[PDB]
Amino acid sequence: QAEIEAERKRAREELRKQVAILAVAGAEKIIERSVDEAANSDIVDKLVAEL
Amino acid sequence: QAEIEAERKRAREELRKQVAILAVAGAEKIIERSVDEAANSDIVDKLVAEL
Amino acid sequence: EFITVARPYAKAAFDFAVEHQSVERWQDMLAFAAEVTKNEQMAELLSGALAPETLAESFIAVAGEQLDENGQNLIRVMAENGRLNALPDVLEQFIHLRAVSEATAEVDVISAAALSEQQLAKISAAMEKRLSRKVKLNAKIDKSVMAGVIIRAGDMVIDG
Amino acid sequence: QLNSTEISELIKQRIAQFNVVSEAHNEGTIVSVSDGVIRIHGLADAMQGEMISLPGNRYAIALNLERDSVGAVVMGPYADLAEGMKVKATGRILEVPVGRGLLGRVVNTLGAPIDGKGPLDHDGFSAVEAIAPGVIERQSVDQPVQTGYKAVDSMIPIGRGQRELIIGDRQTGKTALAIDAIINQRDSGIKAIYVAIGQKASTISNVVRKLEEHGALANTIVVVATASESAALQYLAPYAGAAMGEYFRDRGEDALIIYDDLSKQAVAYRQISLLLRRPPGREAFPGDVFYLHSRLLERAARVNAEYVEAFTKGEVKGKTGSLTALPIIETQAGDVSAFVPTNVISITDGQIFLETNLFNAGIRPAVNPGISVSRVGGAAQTKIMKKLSGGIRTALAQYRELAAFSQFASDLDDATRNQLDHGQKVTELLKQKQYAPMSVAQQSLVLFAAERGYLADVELSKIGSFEAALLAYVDRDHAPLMQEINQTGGYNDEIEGKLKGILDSFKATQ
Amino acid sequence: NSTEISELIKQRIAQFNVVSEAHNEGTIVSVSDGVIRIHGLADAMQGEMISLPGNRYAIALNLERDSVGAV
Amino acid sequence: HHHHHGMATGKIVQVIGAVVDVEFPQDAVPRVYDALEVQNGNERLVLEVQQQLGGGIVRTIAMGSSDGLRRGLDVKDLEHPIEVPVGKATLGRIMNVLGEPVDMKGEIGEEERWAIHRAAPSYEELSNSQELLETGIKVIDLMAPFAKGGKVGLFGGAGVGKTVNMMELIRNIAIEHSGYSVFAGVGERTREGNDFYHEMTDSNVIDKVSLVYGQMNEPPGNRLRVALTGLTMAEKFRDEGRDVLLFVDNIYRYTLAGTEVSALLGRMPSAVGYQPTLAEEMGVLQERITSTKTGSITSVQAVYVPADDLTDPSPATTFAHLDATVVLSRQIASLGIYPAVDPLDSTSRQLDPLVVGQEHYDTARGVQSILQRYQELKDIIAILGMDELSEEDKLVVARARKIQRFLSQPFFVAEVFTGSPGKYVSLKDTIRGFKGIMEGEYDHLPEQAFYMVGSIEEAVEKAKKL
Amino acid sequence: HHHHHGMATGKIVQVIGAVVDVEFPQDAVPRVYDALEVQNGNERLVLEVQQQLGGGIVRTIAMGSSDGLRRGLDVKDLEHPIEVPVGKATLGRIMNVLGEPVDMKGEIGEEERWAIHRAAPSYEELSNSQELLETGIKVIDLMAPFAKGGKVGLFGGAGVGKTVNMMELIRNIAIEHSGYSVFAGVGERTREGNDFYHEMTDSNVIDKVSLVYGQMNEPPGNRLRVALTGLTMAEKFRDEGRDVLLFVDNIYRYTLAGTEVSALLGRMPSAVGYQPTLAEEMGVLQERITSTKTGSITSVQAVYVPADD
Ligand SMILES: Nc1ncnc2c1ncn2[C@@H]1O[C@H](COP(=O)(O)OP(=O)(O)OP(=O)(O)O)[C@@H](O)[C@H]1O
Repeated sequence: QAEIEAERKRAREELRKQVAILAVAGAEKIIERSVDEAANSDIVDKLVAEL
Repeated sequence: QAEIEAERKRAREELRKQVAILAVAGAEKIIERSVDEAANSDIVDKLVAEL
Repeated sequence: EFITVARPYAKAAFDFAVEHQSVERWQDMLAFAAEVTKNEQMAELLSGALAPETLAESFIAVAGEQLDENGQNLIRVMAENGRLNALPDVLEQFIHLRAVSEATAEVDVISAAALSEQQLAKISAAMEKRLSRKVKLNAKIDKSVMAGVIIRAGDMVIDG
Repeated sequence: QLNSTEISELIKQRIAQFNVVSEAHNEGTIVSVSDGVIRIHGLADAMQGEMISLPGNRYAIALNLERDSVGAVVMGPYADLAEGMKVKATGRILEVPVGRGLLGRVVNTLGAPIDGKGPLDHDGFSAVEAIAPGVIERQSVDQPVQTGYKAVDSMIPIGRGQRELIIGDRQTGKTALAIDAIINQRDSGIKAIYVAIGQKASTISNVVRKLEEHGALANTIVVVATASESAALQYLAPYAGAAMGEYFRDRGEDALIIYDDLSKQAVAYRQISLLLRRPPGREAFPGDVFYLHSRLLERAARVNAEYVEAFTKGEVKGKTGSLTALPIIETQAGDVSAFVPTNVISITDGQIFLETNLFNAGIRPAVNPGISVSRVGGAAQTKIMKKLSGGIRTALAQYRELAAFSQFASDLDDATRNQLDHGQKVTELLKQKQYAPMSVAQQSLVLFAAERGYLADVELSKIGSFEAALLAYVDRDHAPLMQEINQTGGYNDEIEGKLKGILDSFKATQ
Repeated sequence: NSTEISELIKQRIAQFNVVSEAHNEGTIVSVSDGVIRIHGLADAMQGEMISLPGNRYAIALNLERDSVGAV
Repeated sequence: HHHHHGMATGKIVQVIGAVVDVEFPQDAVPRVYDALEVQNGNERLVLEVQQQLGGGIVRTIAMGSSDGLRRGLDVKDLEHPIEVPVGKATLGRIMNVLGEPVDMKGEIGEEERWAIHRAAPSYEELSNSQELLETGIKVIDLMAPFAKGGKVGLFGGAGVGKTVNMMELIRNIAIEHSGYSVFAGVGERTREGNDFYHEMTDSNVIDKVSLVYGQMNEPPGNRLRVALTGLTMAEKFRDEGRDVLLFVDNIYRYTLAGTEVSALLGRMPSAVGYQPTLAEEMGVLQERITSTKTGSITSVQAVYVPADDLTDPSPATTFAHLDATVVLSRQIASLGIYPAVDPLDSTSRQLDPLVVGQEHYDTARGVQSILQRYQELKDIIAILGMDELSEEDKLVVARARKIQRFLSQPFFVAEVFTGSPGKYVSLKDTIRGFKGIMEGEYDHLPEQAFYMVGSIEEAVEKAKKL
Repeated sequence: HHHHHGMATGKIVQVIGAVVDVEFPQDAVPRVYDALEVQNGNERLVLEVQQQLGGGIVRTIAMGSSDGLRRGLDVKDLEHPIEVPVGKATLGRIMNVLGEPVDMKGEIGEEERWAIHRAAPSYEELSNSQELLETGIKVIDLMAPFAKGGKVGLFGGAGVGKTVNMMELIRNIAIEHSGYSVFAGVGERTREGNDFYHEMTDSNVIDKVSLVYGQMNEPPGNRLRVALTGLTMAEKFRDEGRDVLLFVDNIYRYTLAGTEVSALLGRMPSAVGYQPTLAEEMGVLQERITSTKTGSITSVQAVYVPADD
């Protein structure tokens, strides 16, 4: 019963953490969608002049 | 087992409440790390306004 | 639509028939004879013939008739043997297979088809693709540079 | 509060990354996609069987690398894929974890993700296939075999290096029945495997719960396999589920390999071969049954010092790498008369056939009489179960042949009435029940009552509980040194004196 | 030049006005140990014996155009 | 799949029967089994494209026969999925096979936009557990227990008591357990539709129960395509909080319709007519005969197997999946009885001592020992002479006869079926009335007082009135 | 297995399965036994061309495998067809399936290197009288008059075994008649070789018999190609002054490999699950063990029937 309670608490606490999908989706969508601001001709030289 | 079910439910509810209370710190740290390390423009002008 | 029958027409005409200065007759005869029946008249009207002299002589000698021995012999042998019913890869197979001695074409850098004059590995692609001149075009050249770090960091770090 | 370590790994991994590729490199372009058979028109001049990953976590291998297009292998979802995703350049092929460090946890089809952890690392991520051992260096070690049956422990045992083709009967039972080997054998100390072929929730929950709660859990590997697998996990269970077995048999330790039923293995690969216009013969299979059984059934052999002195790269050259071939199968009421059954059962060493007539009628005898036999027999075990406990054919053939023909020929004499009480009482009272653990006390209790004359005085069915419990508890509790006789061979002064005094005092004082 | 014939592909695709295949001889297209296709043989009789390479009376199966099966 | 129109149009080159040479535009098709709703002649036919060779030119097949159109049909697919009308409030009406009216009544009461979402429970649920609820009966509930939402596959011939299963199971699967129920109406006709509609609608087997439909007049795809609508429409009511009940048609429709439809079409045929892919779906049956995280899809199977068999190929898989056997004949009802159910021929599979106990395993020993000892002792003495009657033969014609034969009772809601309605029994009546009153408790106990009693507990207490 | 002279040929084309469709030379194809030693991967995997075709892509079949090859593997031309190493000096160690060894080193006694395809049946100089033999026993020679250099069949179950026939025949027939009695083996177990070979240390026959067994871990072409070692190695001792006497194992490897390989190649053959090459191999191989003027060629016909079919 103690091993089942520890395994259920560890599986529920490790599987119920939505920081991976929430932080990855919010950080990836906000960082990938909010990168157009303040990026006129300065971001094209550092990403296109390195070839 | 019936006495351990309340401890397992209390531990799962405590983990869900701790993850929900920590979602602001995880979203803020993920937004600051993604905005400060997005490999594009180091500028935190656009607010993500995440949970 | 020859596929396997396209290697003989492109490989057999670029070696034995290349000594008679036939580098320009194959492009005009193959492009004109193969592209002249791409509509809805010469294909359905010439592909449903009974003999090979009417389809080969009419389709190869009635629509301009800009051929010689290779056009009449190749059109008669291909039309009588069964190869003139499509012939869609004659220009690409004959041009790419016949022009393999000086073929210089690169790839794309997640933008547009530049087609550099690089015959070997890392020939003119470094100077032509790194010596601007042109650095970024309007075909999503500079905007596609963050797909590797964004897709690799977001996809590889999306599991947590 | 919940992230903590996730900010350092996510910030470091997400901030470091690497570079940007995909420039002047042909990664393979798929022409069409017929739900699995993807014609990859590109990257055909690579390795023969390179499982290149396409769009997602897959392993598309070259099924037929011709001069132009080549078919891809389906690894999961392939019905929703279209013709436009192309593929990716990947040179890795057969990257599974091989080693003795993860032998014990619940393994899966391609790794160990079926358990609760998932981070069970091995020694090295190498190939999953296995080859045969040495031709002249296959020295079989005659060791004792103690599964869980009280009647099969001294009849025909298989130690190390033997291949016994077990045939499990349907309807109680082939998946379980005599599953008391892990609970009765305690710690096995070998690198045994348990490859499945179509499991469910009741088999994984009952087997994982009863295996860990009734016996040793971390002692043998278990390759789980679901029923929704095509041919890369269901048909490759016997050929790909022998990695850990190659970590102890080639070094100097002991290893084993056990598979599930032969219906899903031989029937799972028949649909991909016949559905792709390839070769066919016996049950939609040409020569695939003879090539897969050679590197699986005839590969688990006990190596000596020459075969393990060079494969271990300088480790335990003085030890002999033993490997037990536990090739079992689930016969559907005696469904073994094809090319794979006769070639696989006849190409090995032993062949144990069990019927459902003696087990599906309410008796405790699961094995048939005279149909289940191995190859080494009882001489490869201990000394007490070789020359003093090895007469199942005499009591079974004499009791069954002399007692079965009593309908029209009645009036039994002294030669026929003596085999009914000894054969029926010994065969009906000495047989193990369902999920019954059997230790090393079968040779001392079976080599004394069925040899001297202690079981002749109590041939009744009602006296078996009082005589067996009183004599076993009184003799086993009044003398603890007799158990030491089960620690080795025997058949000497201690066996005759301890068996005669314990059997006469325990049988006469009850 | 639909079929890969090297000599006959370039010669037939570049000069189809001169065939000259009425000598009832020529050579063979392939040889799969018995199943050999005799090329040409337009004026040859169907089923008649012919001495090929060595000492064997190779007789054709049928007269299906110029692709006769010699054994 | 494909809902509903768009993606430019198409042009059919060759027109045939079912599997024709369909060809759409250049890169304008969807995923697998995309039912493109195109105007094929007059009605809007939906041709599901199973293949995906290239883009547009794929093998499409409809639910019926498309033979009749000219060479030039405009086949246009879509981009979203085909959301069938299913939900949790669909019980009580008569739904069709595609989501419409069956007997000119109400259609689907709930529209949850179910796009063929086959719900299957994995290992992260309540698997596995046993149900064994009320019915109410004694030998049928204790001697033949069922799992939590398992597929209780029965087996019986002609005249095995059709009114006892629908009448006795119509009240326990709609008031005792969960109120949401469903019924399968595939493969019906005049006697099946009139007897099932009149008998199910005249009692208590219609509300609330989602009655499905389906005729086998056209191809076997529409009449045999009950996996998406059946597994997504009847099992969708278990997510509300309670369980969900459903029915089945026959076991020969899957093998006959799947083998004949998969073998009579050309493609997908290499196992001598048998389909090696659809049979793989049977491997998911273990994910449907158990309790999920929100409910339990109690799919009660019918009495159908391999040509009416009890120990064949399809009959052995249905009996081993449940906790009991499957045997029903006319020998129990031929000697004057109400419920046609065999007690000695339908034993429980989980009647051991490890997954039971003293009180749980005590009911099997009394019914098996009282039935075998009463039948063998009563038949041996009755087939010979009355002088060979000791205690079991002379005492098994009163206690074992009424206790072992008192299971033939009426239904729980037989107000217009069997006349009188029986009471609801539990598990204490079978163990308390069969674990002590079957060998000799009340001495004088005839079979007249236990012939109409709904429970066995009244077989020994109400014996004073006979 | 051929003598390469030039090492040219060409590239390849398709490599799907065991069908070696490599485009070597144009109008310079080899013979049937002349294999092309292609450099596929690391080793020189040779493929025997069973049927030559025009263009270059011929229908060839290899023994083992290519060990991971690309679509354009370089091949090599040969001159001498079937050039393996054998001779009469093979009686000393265990042989393999390609003229090499399986026990110790030395390639089972390296001596001569002629053609691996020996002659089947012939007359003229061969002994046409067909004389009788004598094993020197009361229940073998007095009850059955065997011929000198014949293929006598065997039946029954157990009882005698390989130790009685090998131990009793390796000393009485070796001293009573001048000749070297070898053996073979196609379709055996992987562990028996680690036990039965020990019998060679109990009768002193390892120095007078060439054990050529292929076990069963290989495929059909890699394990069923043991016919060149027995016919090529047994002809050097029977045509010099001694009398060769081979010993087969079973017929499951030749029947299953011949019927499955000959019927699973996309061509029709015999009926009842048989192939059309049984009369040529059985009739041509059964009549090759005959008496000659320089020595009788004997072979133990240990074929296994398919449960009395
Ligand atoms: N010889 C026996 N005597 C009594 N009970 C037995 C015997 N063998 C097995 N059993 C019972 O059978 C049960 C295990 O059945 P199992 O799951 O192996 O059936 P199965 O092999 O899945 O059947 P099928 O092959 O028809 O699918 C055990 O609980 C055990 O009690």
